[PDB]
Amino acid sequence: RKCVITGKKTTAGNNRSHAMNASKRTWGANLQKVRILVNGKPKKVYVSARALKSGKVE
Amino acid sequence: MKVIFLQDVKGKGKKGEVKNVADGYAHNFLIKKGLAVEANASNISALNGQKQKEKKEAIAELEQAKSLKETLEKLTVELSAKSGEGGRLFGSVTSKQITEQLQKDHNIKVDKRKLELPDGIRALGYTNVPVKLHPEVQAVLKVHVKEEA
RNA sequence: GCACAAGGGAGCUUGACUGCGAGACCUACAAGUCGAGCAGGGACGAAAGUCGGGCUUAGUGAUCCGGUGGUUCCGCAUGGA
RNA sequence: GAUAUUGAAUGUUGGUACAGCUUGUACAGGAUAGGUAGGAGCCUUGGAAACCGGAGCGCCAGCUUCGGUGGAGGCAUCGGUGGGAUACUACCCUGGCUGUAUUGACCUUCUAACCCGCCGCCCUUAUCGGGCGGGGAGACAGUGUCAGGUGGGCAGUUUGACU
RNA sequence: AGGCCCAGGCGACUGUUUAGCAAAAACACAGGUCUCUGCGAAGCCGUAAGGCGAAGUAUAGGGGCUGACGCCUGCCCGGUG
RNA sequence: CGGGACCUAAGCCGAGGCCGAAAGGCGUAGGCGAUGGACAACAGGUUGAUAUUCCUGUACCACCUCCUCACCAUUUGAGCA
RNA sequence: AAGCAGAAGAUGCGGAGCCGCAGCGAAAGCGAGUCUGAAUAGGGCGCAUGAGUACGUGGUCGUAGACCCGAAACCAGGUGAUCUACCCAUGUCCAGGGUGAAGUUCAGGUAACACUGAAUGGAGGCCCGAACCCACGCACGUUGAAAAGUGCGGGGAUGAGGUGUGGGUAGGGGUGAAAUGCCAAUCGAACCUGGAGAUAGCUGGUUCUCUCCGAAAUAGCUUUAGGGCUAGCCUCAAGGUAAG
RNA sequence: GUGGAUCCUGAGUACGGCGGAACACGUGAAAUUCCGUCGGAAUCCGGGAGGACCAUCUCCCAAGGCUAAAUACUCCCUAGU
RNA sequence: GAGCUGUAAGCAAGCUUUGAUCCGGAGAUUUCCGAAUGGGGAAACCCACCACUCGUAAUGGAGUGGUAUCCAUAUCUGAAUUCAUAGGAUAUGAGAAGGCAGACCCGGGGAACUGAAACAUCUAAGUACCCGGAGGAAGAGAAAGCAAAUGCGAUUCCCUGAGUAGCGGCGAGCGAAACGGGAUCAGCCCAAACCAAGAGGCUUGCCUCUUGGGGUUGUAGGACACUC
Repeated sequence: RKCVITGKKTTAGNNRSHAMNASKRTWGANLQKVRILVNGKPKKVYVSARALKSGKVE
Repeated sequence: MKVIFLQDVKGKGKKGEVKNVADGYAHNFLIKKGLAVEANASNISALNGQKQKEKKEAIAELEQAKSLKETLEKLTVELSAKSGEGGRLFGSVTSKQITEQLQKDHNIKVDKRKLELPDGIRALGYTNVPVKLHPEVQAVLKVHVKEEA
């Protein structure tokens, strides 16, 4: 699960409950499968909401 | 989100009303296929350009229209006798085409569709007034000279 | 242990005080206990002089953290916080 | 659940200023006594009650703002009415609504996202996926972040001493 | 190359299990019952792609309980689910 | 004769691809994979060790043509598949 | 000191830095005084009763595996389904003898149908019993022929059957007609390497000699009772010196 | 090197909310850096830091890159201790 | 420059002053597996296609060289729908892969035992271990800094600061930095402004893209007018 415009991907962090008990978890970026250009060729590929926010081509 | 309207789309607006509309309604609707362009985009400049161009053009055109409303004014007396007979009676038929004919008497031509006279003109010979009505934006000052045959 | 009141009654009063404290008891440590005497202001009584809570021994707990009041303390370049 | 992907539209709906609100009801009682910055104050033909009545305001008093038989009609504490009877700044609405930009839910739509372990063609001697077209759903779901509930399915631990 | 007979518990029966102490009254069983699931069924493995379920479709699959057959399976929904 | 240059089952691998922190998991085309399918030699002799393999007589299978004869037409095309 | 020269040396340079010569207070701050406090009162703290520093040996402590041997067990990464459990694909085995189902033909029977009797028929997780498989009883064996057998009897033996070959399921798992069964003679959580010299308030052991002195098994507190800290008791040294 | 009308000096970036991680620093007064989601600036009269935070002052110009020596380590080779 | 065909002791034998054996530098051969790469596979094997040679009357057989995938460039083609793109075809590439030194450096992922005399915050420890990536060293780097003074001027490493300031069920424990003294010493290049052109869409510069001038700066600098 990558983003083809930026290096966004899953990263690991620790879930901490009350009493601060530590449990390992994961953090996923907000990817979306969407139909866009990569070269002049169009394509369907992953992209993040943040990346889409900066007005990219569909 | 702001985008050039491009065309007229109901509430959307009319060509030229580039506005900041919500995404999707734009990128995923209006922009795709439909009229659109995003005012925020550099195209905004192209827009301004073409728009100003056309506007200035047309305005100056109407201005020169009032200009020739004056142009044809100093005109030499229109000497198109309308077959004046039995005094005021005029065998000749006076109407707007009649006026424009009295007109092309040296060369210049006009369009009979510009006359301004509600009532038909009484078939007289007097100072037949002819308020040239080329366009709403500019009428004109004139009074052709009917004559006797 | 107390009828020379420490038991009972009346009037006044808030020492059921602040700063302390020579010495001593008890003690592994932590703590616990008594303490004359000094100063500031009192209460009682004319005065002497007594009063630093119950007639003596139980009625009560560490540190950390947090709350509240006073602070002539510190407060990260300086003034504030 | 909130938010991003994620919106169009009508109707039901919080605001911001535009037109303004009236007797602005103490047992009593001329009408229904909230701002006495002139309380001793004018108006300038132009029609009054008006078969009967007002969008409106009282456990049916009427009011002033006007309506299908209305051309001069008139309170101010003082004939039988008291505290400041508030009668020609422009009051805060006594809190009322209309036409105007914004917010939530129910509605239906579609392109238009997103989805399709539905169909036709091609990539292609391919039941993978992917390009088009059609069709069905549909701003939902799925997925990302956060939040609450449930949760021996799973994990780390505790469960005292004398005797 | 069968000892047999009479009775009684338990289990209907053939079968299966603690290799290497225990072969049974334990497990299974066909039968019965309750409950879930309208099909990208539910349930399950996996993170997810993928699958099994099933190239199956409530006369089918999953789960709980009881266990041929015969007669039956009463009352209580206060509590927990 | 058994197995190869013949075939495929389960399963495995797997170009593109789908998914996944990375390694990798999955899987289409396609390939691998006998324990199966198809497939022409057998009965006597022989030494110390081998024998349907070596020798003896008879066979059969696939393919090839320096060659031989019988036939068809060398585009109203014979033959091949 | 680092560092620079210097036979991996000594020595030279290197004054950054560190400990004392002043302490009191939380601190501002003051200073042989200072803190408390209204106090020039009292009391606490080193006053006044001035040696520390650098290095070496030795005792002991602290962090390091710390004195040496020993756990059951935990976690990370891999290797195993040639045994065994289950499953998939494809082959193969089961001497012999009994019982006699369902249907079907004939005859009778009936209006027709039911039905009745023969003949045929050949079904069964059917019966008896070899191969094969299982392991119920007894004996022997028990430093055995054998790390689970042998001898004589037993049970199934056409089925939910036995069995060959090729494959799949891998341990915070897999399989399980369900015993905590099996997963390479190991299973209430396999095996191999690493963290790892895990930790062990527990058990064992700890090596040459002589001399001086020489205990305790008690109090208090302790998730404390066979452990530990302080006190008592022992020893060595420097002082007070005559307290005992 | 003088002048300083006008222009440029790194945007979904800094920074903030939410939940995490690294800073010796465990959410604490918590500065500073980075990650995932969402929100989201200014352009020299401008911006960031000086351990919350504000003001004055001091220092500095992020959101673009390259940059040797001092430093770390021996499967090796050569000569030695 | 004189014994030598090793280990090893053989005579059946032969080479050596026409310079051996031996030692060093550079070359050639280097079977078959192995990233293994023509295809397959159970390592050390089996069967191919194409080009050219050996060989047969031909079939059979042999020798040499190519034939994996992905990525880059170029060319041809460019379905559906034949604008056009995937897709397909050909050619050119000392291109990648895989190994390694059980070391070192970056990162991505990330334990428990144990200490706390139990135990969950914490510790062990961002250690062990797994994964990716290059280097001979790597990371770091020329200030949106350190610091508060008649101030210093890239990073890195050594002593010192200091077991201090701090953090911490304020427990167990963890724990710096700057000033100072040393080794070493390198500072540079861009984007932006504007100029030039060529870049066409025109909606006459709003964007091209390649160069150069234009430039790398904080008591501001550069574009822009005045200087080699």
